[PDB]
Amino acid sequence: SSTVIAFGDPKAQKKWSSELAVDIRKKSYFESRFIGTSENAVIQRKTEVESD
Amino acid sequence: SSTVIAFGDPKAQKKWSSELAVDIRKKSYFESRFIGTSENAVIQRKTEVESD
Amino acid sequence: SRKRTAHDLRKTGRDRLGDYFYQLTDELFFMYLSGARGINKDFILPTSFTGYA
Amino acid sequence: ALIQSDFAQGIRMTPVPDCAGDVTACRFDITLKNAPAAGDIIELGVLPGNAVPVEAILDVDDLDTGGAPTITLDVGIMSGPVGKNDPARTCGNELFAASTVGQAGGVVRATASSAFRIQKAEDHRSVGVKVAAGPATGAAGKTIALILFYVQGTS
Amino acid sequence: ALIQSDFAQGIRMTPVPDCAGDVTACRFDITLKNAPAAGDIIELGVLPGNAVPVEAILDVDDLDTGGAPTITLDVGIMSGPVGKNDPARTCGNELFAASTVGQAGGVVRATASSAFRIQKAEDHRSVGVKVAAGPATGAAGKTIALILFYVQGTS
Amino acid sequence: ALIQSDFAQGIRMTPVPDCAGDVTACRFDITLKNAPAAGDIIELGVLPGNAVPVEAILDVDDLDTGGAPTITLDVGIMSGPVGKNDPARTCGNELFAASTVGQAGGVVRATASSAFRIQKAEDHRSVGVKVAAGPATGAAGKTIALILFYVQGTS
Amino acid sequence: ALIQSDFAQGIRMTPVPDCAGDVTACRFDITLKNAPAAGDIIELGVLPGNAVPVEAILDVDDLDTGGAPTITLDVGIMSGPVGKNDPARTCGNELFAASTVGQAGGVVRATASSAFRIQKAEDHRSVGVKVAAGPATGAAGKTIALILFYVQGTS
Repeated sequence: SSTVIAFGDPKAQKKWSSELAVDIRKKSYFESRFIGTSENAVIQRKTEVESD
Repeated sequence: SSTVIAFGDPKAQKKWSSELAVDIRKKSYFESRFIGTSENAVIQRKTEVESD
Repeated sequence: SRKRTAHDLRKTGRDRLGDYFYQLTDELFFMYLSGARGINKDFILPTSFTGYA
Repeated sequence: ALIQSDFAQGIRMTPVPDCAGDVTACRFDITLKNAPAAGDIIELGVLPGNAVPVEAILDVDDLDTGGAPTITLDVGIMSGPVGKNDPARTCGNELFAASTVGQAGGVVRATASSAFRIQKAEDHRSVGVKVAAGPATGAAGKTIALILFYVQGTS
Repeated sequence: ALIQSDFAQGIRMTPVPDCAGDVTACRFDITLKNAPAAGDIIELGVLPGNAVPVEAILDVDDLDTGGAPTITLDVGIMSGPVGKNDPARTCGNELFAASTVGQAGGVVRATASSAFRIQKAEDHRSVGVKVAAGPATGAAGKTIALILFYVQGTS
Repeated sequence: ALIQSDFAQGIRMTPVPDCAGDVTACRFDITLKNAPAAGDIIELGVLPGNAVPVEAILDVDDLDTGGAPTITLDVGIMSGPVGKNDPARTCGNELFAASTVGQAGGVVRATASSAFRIQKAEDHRSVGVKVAAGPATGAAGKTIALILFYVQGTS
Repeated sequence: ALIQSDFAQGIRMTPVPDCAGDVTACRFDITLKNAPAAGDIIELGVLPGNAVPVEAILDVDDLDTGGAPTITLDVGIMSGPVGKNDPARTCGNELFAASTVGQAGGVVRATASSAFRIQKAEDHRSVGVKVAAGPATGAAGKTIALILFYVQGTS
């Protein structure tokens, strides 16, 4: 015959890759543009309880 | 819960070893001590047909 | 088949052939002096062997 | 049909005990927005990896309304991955053999001899109810919820 | 006879809660060899020093295969230290008195009011089972197991 | 109940072509020393590597020496590895199916469409003989032999 | 019209021996899209340059079924080039004069004396199955498989 290491034989070495595939984060809409401390902002932030 | 990388999970890395254990060959009794030319060797070899 | 295994099969093949012929020659001597192949199961040659040449 | 329910998925979380022997309980509940059939697999909750049930309490509302009810609920470990939705997964009868709880609303605790002898496993097995008898005439949006106590670090 | 389990010899381990109130449970089990007999005391396990039972669950196999079975297990706290091998050590009937479990497989829980009223003591008291009545006829490898829930910082 | 040949064990080898499309043959033979009985599986030879049968030439002698002969050989591709001596290895009916040669003795070539449509496999597959019907009076010292025209490098 | 298999069009290569008088085989097969009809010329495979057939094995899968089948195959060597789509190429009855296979599923072997008397020609030639008589009912998807043995160095 002739040697065949074949598929799935415990001799068949497998190499694991170190690089990670990441399901990247959904891009946020309400970024620093909209949120503001002034009156002219879609999302106002109230600093009346941040230190009190 | 807690991240468990179970026994059968595909990420369970193995490491194959470079050193390959080998069966020791059977020692041969009839070494050069017995196989010799001349009359006084247990298993003598006829040298007539070696070159001719 | 030489890529799925780290071990190089050529050198192991040569070593196995060397050991194979060592065993074959000594067991040849032991059967010829004794006069029968018998029942030994580790001999290279199969049973019902009645001389090679 | 395999009915996934919150806890089996990654939505709601089941807590690991921490320490050894610390009895830990979470309430695995389902709002069955459908009528149980003759053969179903209801993946209630996740028995966390490497933990054994110590006490199991089955809390269930009335599932059958017709006369001479015959619903039987079998609570047991169903082997496979944590929450893979396939009909191949099949449970057994370990925490409960054949429960009378289906006839009318009530609570029956674990009383099988083999309930407390569940062995460990390094991965998150899941607990599944199989309705092993005919629902008969009844059923609606109801709740089945077992409260099993599992301890880690057992021997 | 004083057939002691692995927990009594210290071969296995008994858990201790870190904080006061954490219900802790360990499965005190022995695969007893020979046969149960009248008057033998099985030292299943040891509750730690500062600890009182909170719920006791006793599950056994069929410890007698005969006609009109009459085995009656009694479990309680023992007197001497955990490891000392002395036949002059007696149990009580605190957790279970005439439990009458063992004729069938069964699972029994604490029923007597004295089960939950146990008083604490600083040293490792040992929980032992005494077969009160006769073993009827025949039992070889059947196992006896008792599960205790105990808290450490009671008042 | 495998009766392994010298080819299956690894004593006598099997040729392999060094060029695609090159019929190579080696007559696989045994000398079974017992009368074949129903259910016996005989491992004549190994079908090496990426090869497929092209012509099968059975060469069984007279296996039944009684009255109305009943033996019906059939051959196929056994499942497991070539050398393992597990009795529980199945035999197919590809090259021959209920072949009637051996009742009288002689040569029968492939006459089933399955004999030529074998699929390749990267491993080594061993051709096995299964005696579907028990001989009326089995013959002891006769020999069966199959010849494969297996060719490598097909499509 | 000419229905070409993969071997004639050149998609699937054909084997040639690298030695004198070395028997070479290849599974010349085609999957029949739609149903066969009278006068259909199926160009199965290409016979290599200097080779001559030495044994041809024809296997088909029940082409026409139906009842009182009347189909009859007729294979031979076509005069045309290797793979030209000329509908004026003809098939002679060199190998199988009237196969009468395909009436029922089975395998037939070359029997006419003209099979082994084919003369060599320095150019490639295409072996072509011609359906001499129309088939009753017929079937679609049934495959025509020709196994051809040729030696490349005959005198």
